[PDB]
Amino acid sequence: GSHMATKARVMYDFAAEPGNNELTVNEGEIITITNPDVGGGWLEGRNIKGERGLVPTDYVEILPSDG
Amino acid sequence: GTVNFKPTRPAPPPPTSGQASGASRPLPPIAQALKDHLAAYELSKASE
Repeated sequence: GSHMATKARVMYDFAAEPGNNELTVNEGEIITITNPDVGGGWLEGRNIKGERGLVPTDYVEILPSDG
Repeated sequence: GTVNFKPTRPAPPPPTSGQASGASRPLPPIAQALKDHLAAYELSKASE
């Protein structure tokens, strides 16, 4: 299928900084990617709850079957 | 209507991973100014 979304598996439970628009996620959580490249080693995603924020690429692993 | 996010800090280091500078903050800068006027006057000696 064309235009199918990208998913990630969290490797370690992350905690967002106050005022940084960071996404607090849990280890082993599933989220979709909204921005895989934003600068400084970061990315953006969306969870089960539908919330967005910044996440480090060093903390989450990108899943296969992306299209 | 959404837009991309721009990080306030460089990406932090994950657990178990090899050493790098990462999101570490710098040490506190040098101290400057104090009770400079009348310093020696206040510190002045006395005996009984």
